[PDB]
Amino acid sequence: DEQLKRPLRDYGEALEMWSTFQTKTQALSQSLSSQLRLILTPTQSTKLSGAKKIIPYIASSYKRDKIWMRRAIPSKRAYQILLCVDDSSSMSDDNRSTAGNLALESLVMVARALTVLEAGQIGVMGFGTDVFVAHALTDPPFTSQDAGARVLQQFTFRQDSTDMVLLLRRTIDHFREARLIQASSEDLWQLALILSDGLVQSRDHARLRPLLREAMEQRVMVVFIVMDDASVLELKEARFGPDGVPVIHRYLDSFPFPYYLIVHHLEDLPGALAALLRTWFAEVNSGSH
Repeated sequence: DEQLKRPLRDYGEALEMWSTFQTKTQALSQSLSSQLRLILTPTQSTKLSGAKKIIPYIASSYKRDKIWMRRAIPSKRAYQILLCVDDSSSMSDDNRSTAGNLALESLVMVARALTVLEAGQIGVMGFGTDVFVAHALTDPPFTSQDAGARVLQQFTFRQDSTDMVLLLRRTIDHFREARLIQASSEDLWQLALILSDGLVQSRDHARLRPLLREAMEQRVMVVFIVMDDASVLELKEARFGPDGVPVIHRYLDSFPFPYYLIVHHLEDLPGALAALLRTWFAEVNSGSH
């Protein structure tokens, strides 16, 4: 907490960032939210049992189908997503890497998609040497521009190291805290989405294993998104829409084990987050297991 007295970004600047990223990602946020709504909607087909054709008059009103929808998505299941963003200087790289910005832009895309969807809670954590909650799961969803500015303010990408072990334990802790709350008024699905740049040497994989093992016993699912790009001003201009990758086939196949999605091109970052989220929502939702 004492290390947290870093200076924040200028509010006007963070406000303009949020607004710019929202405009740049709105198409993808809207598409993704319509895909997640479809995934959560009961859509199982009818089934055959046992063993002139009658042609009944089958009619309904579109009005009535919107009413069925208002009751259709069950509130017994909630989704909790912690989006964890590397707050170290490796993300800034003296403006050379540009990864920090693309990561915040992806955060905006996800936050807007979950808000429009009106299902799930979003939380945001930053991590480097310390770990801070930039936006708690119990905070109001990102409908207001102030709430978006305030999250982006907290990310300046100047911590000097990345301590993945600490991030994992706090993430586990925060999810445990969240499970206790719902035990006293509720099926709860929890996902940590961890974005960072650089390399992973397997010296890194191994020391994460006990915590990841602990997370799995607590049904927490963990996905690492690893950015490693080897220009900057047209990223500024870039507009994001659907890129044609609905799911991560390999992650679907490994569910619910921890997964590393390696993203070599930063303009794929928002696409890759969208695809991971669709995959996860599809998996936690299927009656499987």
